[PDB]
Amino acid sequence: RLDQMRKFRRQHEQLRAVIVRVANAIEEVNLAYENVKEVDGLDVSKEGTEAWEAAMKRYDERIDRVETRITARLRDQLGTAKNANEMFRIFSRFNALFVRPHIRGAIREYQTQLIQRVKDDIESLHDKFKVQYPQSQACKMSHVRDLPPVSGSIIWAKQIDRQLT
Amino acid sequence: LTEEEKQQILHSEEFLSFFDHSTRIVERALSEQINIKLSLNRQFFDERWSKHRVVSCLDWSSQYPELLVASYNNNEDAPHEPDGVALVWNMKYKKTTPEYVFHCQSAVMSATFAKFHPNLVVGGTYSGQIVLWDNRSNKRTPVQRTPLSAAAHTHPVYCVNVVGTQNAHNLISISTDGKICSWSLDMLSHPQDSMELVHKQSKAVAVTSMSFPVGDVNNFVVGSEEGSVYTACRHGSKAGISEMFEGHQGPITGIHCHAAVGAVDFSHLFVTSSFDWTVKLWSTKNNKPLYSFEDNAGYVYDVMWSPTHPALFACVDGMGRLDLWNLNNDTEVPTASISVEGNPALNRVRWTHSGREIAVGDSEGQIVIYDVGEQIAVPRNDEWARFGRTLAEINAN
Amino acid sequence: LTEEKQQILHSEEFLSFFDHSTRIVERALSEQINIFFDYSGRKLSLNRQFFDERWSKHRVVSCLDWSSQYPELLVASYNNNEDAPHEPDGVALVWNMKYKKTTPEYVFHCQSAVMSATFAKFHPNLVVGGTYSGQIVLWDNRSNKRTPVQRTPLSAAAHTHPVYCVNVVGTQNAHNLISISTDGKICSWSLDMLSHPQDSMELVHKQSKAVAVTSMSFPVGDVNNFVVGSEEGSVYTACRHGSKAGISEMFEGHQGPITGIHCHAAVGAVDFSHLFVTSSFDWTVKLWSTKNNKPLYSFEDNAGYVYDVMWSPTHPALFACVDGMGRLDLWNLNNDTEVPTASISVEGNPALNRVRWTHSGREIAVGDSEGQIVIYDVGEQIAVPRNDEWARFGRTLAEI
Amino acid sequence: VRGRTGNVLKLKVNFLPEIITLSKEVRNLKWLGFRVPLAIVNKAHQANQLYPFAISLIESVRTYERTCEKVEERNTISLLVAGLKKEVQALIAEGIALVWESYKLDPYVQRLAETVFNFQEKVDDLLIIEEKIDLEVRSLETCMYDHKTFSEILNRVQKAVDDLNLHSYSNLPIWVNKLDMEIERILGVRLQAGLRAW
Amino acid sequence: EVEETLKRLQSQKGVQGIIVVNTEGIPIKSTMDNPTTTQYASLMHSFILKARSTVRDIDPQNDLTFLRIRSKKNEIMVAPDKDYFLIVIQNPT
Amino acid sequence: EVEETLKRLQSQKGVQGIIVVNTEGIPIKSTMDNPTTTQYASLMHSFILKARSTVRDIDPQNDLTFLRIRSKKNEIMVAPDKDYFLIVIQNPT
Amino acid sequence: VFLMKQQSLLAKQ
Repeated sequence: RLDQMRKFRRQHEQLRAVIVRVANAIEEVNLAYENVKEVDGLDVSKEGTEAWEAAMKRYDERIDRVETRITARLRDQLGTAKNANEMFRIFSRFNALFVRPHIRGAIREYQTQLIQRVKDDIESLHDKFKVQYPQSQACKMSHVRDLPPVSGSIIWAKQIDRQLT
Repeated sequence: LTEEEKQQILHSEEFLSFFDHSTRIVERALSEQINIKLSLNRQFFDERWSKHRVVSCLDWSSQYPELLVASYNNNEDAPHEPDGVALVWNMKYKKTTPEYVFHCQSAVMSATFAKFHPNLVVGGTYSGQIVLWDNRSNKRTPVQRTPLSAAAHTHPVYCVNVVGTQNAHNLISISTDGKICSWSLDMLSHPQDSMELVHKQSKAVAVTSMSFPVGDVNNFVVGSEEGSVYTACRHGSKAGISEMFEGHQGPITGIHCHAAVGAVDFSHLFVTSSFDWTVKLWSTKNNKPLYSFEDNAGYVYDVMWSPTHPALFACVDGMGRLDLWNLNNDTEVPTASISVEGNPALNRVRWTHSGREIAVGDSEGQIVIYDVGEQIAVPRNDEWARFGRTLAEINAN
Repeated sequence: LTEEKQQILHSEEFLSFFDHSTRIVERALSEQINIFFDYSGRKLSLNRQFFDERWSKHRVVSCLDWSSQYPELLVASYNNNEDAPHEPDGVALVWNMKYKKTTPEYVFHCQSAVMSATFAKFHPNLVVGGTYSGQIVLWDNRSNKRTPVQRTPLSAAAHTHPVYCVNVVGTQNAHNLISISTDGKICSWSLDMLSHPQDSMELVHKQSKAVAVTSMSFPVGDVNNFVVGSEEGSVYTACRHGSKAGISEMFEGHQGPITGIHCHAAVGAVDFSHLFVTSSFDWTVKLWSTKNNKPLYSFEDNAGYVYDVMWSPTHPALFACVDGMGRLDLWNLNNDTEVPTASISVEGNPALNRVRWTHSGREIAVGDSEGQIVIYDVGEQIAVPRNDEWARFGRTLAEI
Repeated sequence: VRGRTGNVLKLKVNFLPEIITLSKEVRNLKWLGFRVPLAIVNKAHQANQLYPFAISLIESVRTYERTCEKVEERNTISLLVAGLKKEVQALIAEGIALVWESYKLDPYVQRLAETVFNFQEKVDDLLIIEEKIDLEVRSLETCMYDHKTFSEILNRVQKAVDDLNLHSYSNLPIWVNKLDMEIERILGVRLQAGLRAW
Repeated sequence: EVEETLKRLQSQKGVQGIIVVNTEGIPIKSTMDNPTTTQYASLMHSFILKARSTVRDIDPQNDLTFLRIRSKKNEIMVAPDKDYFLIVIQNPT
Repeated sequence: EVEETLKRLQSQKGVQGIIVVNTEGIPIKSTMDNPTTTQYASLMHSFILKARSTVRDIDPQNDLTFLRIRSKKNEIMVAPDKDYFLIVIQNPT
Repeated sequence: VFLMKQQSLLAKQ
C-alpha cells in the first residue's frame, strides 16, 4: 500500500513538474488530487481495493483528461523542431511521461525521424574524423594555443568520442 | 478598337486570375439591387456541375466558416463529364451559383478542404486519389493528383482528415480496405505515413462516413460495411480494426460521434444511422446498441452531430426524410422529422461548421440545406449523461 | 457661388432628401450582405572590417582588446607566419574605428610571436605585450620605433614560457602589470621598472603540480580574486594578497581544454554579477559561480570548437562564443535559454580565434585563425533596462 | 477494344465491373454469410484475394487511359515520352504477356502501377507544356524589335535538349526536330513582323 | 433630421462620409473637413455627371441613378438624382 | 477558362455576358457584337479612367475592381481586376 | 501508343 503511495505522490509531483513548465490545468489536477486525498481514507489497507482502486477510478480518467492537453503537446513534440537535438530537449522536458506508455506511441512514430536525424549527426562526425587532425583547422588552432600534434590529435579524437557517446 | 490582338490576349493564360476575379466579383454583383422548425437557408444547385452528380460528402471549412465542399461523385449518367466534381458555395450572399467550381478526374468521394487555405481545395476520391484543386487559378482540373499504386491510395477514402490542428496535421486517408495513408495539408507527392489497417479477418472493411469521438483523437470509429462497428488509428500499432461494437443490423453507412462537449456531458457516443433503418446509438465503450431510433423507410446513409449542440443529431432514410433528433430533451421522438424533397435515399447530412444548420446532400446535384434555430446548445449535461446512461443500461438488460 | 447653403439644408424637404439618401444606402444594401470576400484579394549589424595584406599575410589573429582608455581604437595581437621567415614573428597591429579608414594605424613587432597583447592603463602612448618566448614587451607609438623599448628579460625571475594573459589591473594608483605565463607564475610589474617583477610568485594547487594557465581574468573591481582558465578543467580562483594568495579551489565541469574566461558587472546596480563564464575544447561553455563547483548549464555549441567568451557588462548577459567553422553564435540568457539569440556565421570558414565586445557600448571584434579582423555589432540588441529576468532565470535553473 | 483518336485501342483491367460482385461477396460473406455457391466463392475469392491489387490495376488503368488518350491526341507526346515509355511499356507489356498467373500477378501489378505513374507524370507534364505552347501560338502576334526573345527561345530549346539528355529518349531527335519546327514557325511569324520593322 | 441623420448613417458599416448634395456637392453640412467632404463631394458630383454624360454618350436618354464601388477600402455608393448626386465614402465593412 | 466562367456569370439576373474593356479603352473581351460594345466600352473606359482619376484623387487606395454604373434603366456593371474592366449591361432589378 | 499497343495485344492473346 505504501508502494502505491510512493508511486502516487511521485507521479503527482512529476505531473506538477511538467504542467507547471508547460491557470486551467492546475486547478483541474488539484481538484482530482483533493478528492483523491479524501477517497484514500487515510490509508485503509483493509479497503485498499476501495481507497486505491477508487482513487485510480477517478484519478486515472481525470489525469488522462490532462493527458489530452499533454497529447496536444505530444503533437507539439514534432511541431517544434527540425533536428533530434531540440526534439531531444523537449523529450527530456517530459520526464514524467516516461512512466506512461501512451507518449510512446508518438515516440514510436518519431522513432524513425529521431534515429535518422541522429544518424545524420553521427555520419557528420564520420566526415569530421575522416578529415583528420593534421588537415582540420584544429591543427592550426591547437598549435596556436601551444598544443603538440600528438596532444591536439588525441584531444580532438576524444572530444569526438565524447560527442559520439 | 479592333479585337484581333485583344482576343489573342484572351487566348493567352494571362487572364487566369482575371477570370477568377471576374467570377468572384460578378458573383459579388449577383444579387441585383435598386436604390429607390427548419429555416431552410439555401438549396445549392449549380446548373451544369450539379445535375446527375450524386453528392459524395459535405466537408466543412475551418477557415472562412459557412463553406462546404459540395463533393459530387460522378454518377453513371455522366461518364464523359469529368469524373468527380467538388464545389464551394458562399452560404451568406444567397447566390444560386457556386463561388468556385472544382471538378476532378477520379470519382470524388469525401472531398475535403485544404485547411487554412481558402485558395486551395484538396480531398479524396473513389480511387483514394486525394487531388489538389488550386483556387488561385481557374484550372478546375486537379493540378496535382495522388498516385494510384498498390500500397498507395487504391480504395475509396471516406475519411481524409488531419489529426487535431495544423500542429501534427496527419491527413490520414481511411479507405474501404484500410489503406490508411497520412498526409499534410499541402504536400501531394507521396503520403506521409503510407500504411494499411488490419481487421480480425478479411481486411476489406468498407468504411462509410465515419467520425471521431469527442476529443477528436486519432481514434476513428469505423463505418464498416457489416455493422459490428470498430475503432482504430494509424499512429503506431493502434491501426487495428478490432474493437467490435456488435448488435447492429446492417452496413454502417451513417456514423457520427459526439462533437466537442459544450452544453451537454462528455459521453463518448456515436449514433449509427445505417441500413438497420432503426438508427442505433452506441458509446465508444458500449459494444451494445445504446439506443435504437425510429425504423426509417429505406436505406439510411448519413448522420452528423451539430458542433453547437454536441449531443443531438440528424438521421435519414431511403425515402428522403430528415429525422433530426433531440437527445437530452426527448428519447423516443425527434425534433422535426422533416421529409426532404421527393423520396430518394438521402446521401449526406453534415452540420455546418458554424453549427445549427443541416446540409442534406440530396439525390443528384441539388443540396437542400435546412437552417435551424431550434437545435441550439441547451445546457443539459446531467440530462444527456443520464440519457446515455439509462440507454447504456437498457441496451442490455 | 455654389448652392450660405442654409436655404434647403434645414428644410423638411432636405429631410426627405436625407430619408431618400438613407433609403438608397439601405436599399442598395437591401441584401444586407457585407463584402463577403470569397477570396477577392482587394540581427547582427556587420560594420566595416579591418585587414591589411601588408601585415596579415597568412597569419593567425591572436588575442584582442579594445581601447581601455580611448574609445573604439582596438589592439590586435597576431601570430607568426612561418611562410615568411624574414618578417618578424609577432607583429601587433591596431586600428581606429572612430576614424573610419582602413590602414592599420600602428605597426609594432617584437622578435618572437606575440601570444597576447592589449593597451596600457592610463598610458595613452603605450602598448603592453606578451610573447611566445616569455619576454614581455612594451611598445610606444610616439617614438616611432617599430620594436618595443622595454623588453622583460628572459631570467628565471621573469617568464620563460608564453604569456597568454598579461594585464594591467586597477586605476591610476591601484594598477600594476600582471603577467601570467603558461609556466605557472604570476609577476606584478610596474610600467616603469621591468627588469625585475614587482611582486611575483608561482601558481600551484594543493599538490605541487603546475597550473598551465590560459587566459585568466580579474573580476570586477580588482578584488585580486582573478579566475584562471587552466589548461583543461580545474579552473581556479586565485588571490594575490595574503599568505592564501594563489589558487583557492578547483571546480571541474568540462573536460576539453580551456580557451578563455571572462567576468562582468552590474545589471544597473541590481545584481552582484560575480558570474564568470568559460570556454573549452569540448564545444561547451559553462557558467560558473564563486561558490559552486559543477554549476549552471554548460551551454554547448555543436559543430564548432569553442575558442573564446566575453560578455559586455552593458546588458548583463550577452555572451558571444566562437567556433572552428566561422560562426559567431552569441546570445542572452534572459531571452533565450539554450539557443543563439541574434547570431551570425562568418564569410568562408575562419576558425574564429578571439572576440571582444566594444567596451562601454556595443560592437564585436572578431579574430580568426587567418589574419583578418571582422567587425559586427548587435545594433538591435540594446541594453534592456531593469533586466533582472536573467537573474531570476539563472536562479531558477540553479535550483535543479 | 476501343476506337478513338490515333486509331488505337485501350487497356482496361476487367475487374472494373467485377468489383461490384467482389463487394457483393464482401457484404454477403462478412455481414451474414449468405447462400453464395462454391463456384462463385472460389472464383470471386481468388479475385477477392487480389482485390486491393485489382482495384490498384483498375486505377492504374484509369491513369493509363487518362494519359494514353493524351498520347493519341498528339503523336508528339508519344515520341516525347518514347524512351522512358519504352521501359515503362516494356514492363507493362511483360505484365500484359503473363496471363492467368497468380505468382507473377502482384509484382507486375506494382510494375504496372509504378511505370504507369511515371508515364502519367511524363505525358501529363509534356501535354500541359504543349497546350501552353499551342496557346502561345494562338497568342504571339504582339511583339516587335526583339533579339533577347530569339536567344531566349534558343536557350529554351537548348534546355529542352538538356532535359532530353537527362531523360534519355529513343525518339529524341524527332522531338528535337519538332522543337526546331516550333522555332522556325514562331520565329518565322515573329521575324516576318521584324522584317516589316526592318 | 440633419445631425441625427448624419450620425445615423456614419454609424453604419464604416461610412467615412455621407452628405445628400444640395447642389454641386458643397453644403454647409460637413461630415469631415473641407477637402474630403466639400472638394471631394464636388469632384464626385461633377465627375459622376461626367459618368452621366458617358452613359449619355452610350444612350442620351439614360441619365444615372446610382453608382456602387464596394472594394478593398470603401463602399462608394453614389446616387445621382434630380437635386443631389449623393456622396458616399465608406469602408469595406 | 471562358466557357464555364462566362456561363456561370451570365446565369445571374440579366447578365449580358462578360465583355472586358482593356486599360486603353479597347474591348479586350466581347461576348456581344464588336461595334456596339466597342464604342460603348471605349467611351466607358475613357470616363472610367476619368472616374479612376476622380476616385483615386478622393480615395487614394480604391482599386476599381467593382463599379455598378446604374443608369435610369440599366447598370453597366464593371466587376474586374484593377487593370482591365468588364462592360456588362444588367438592369437594376 | 500504336506499335506498343499492337505488341502488347500480341503478348496478351
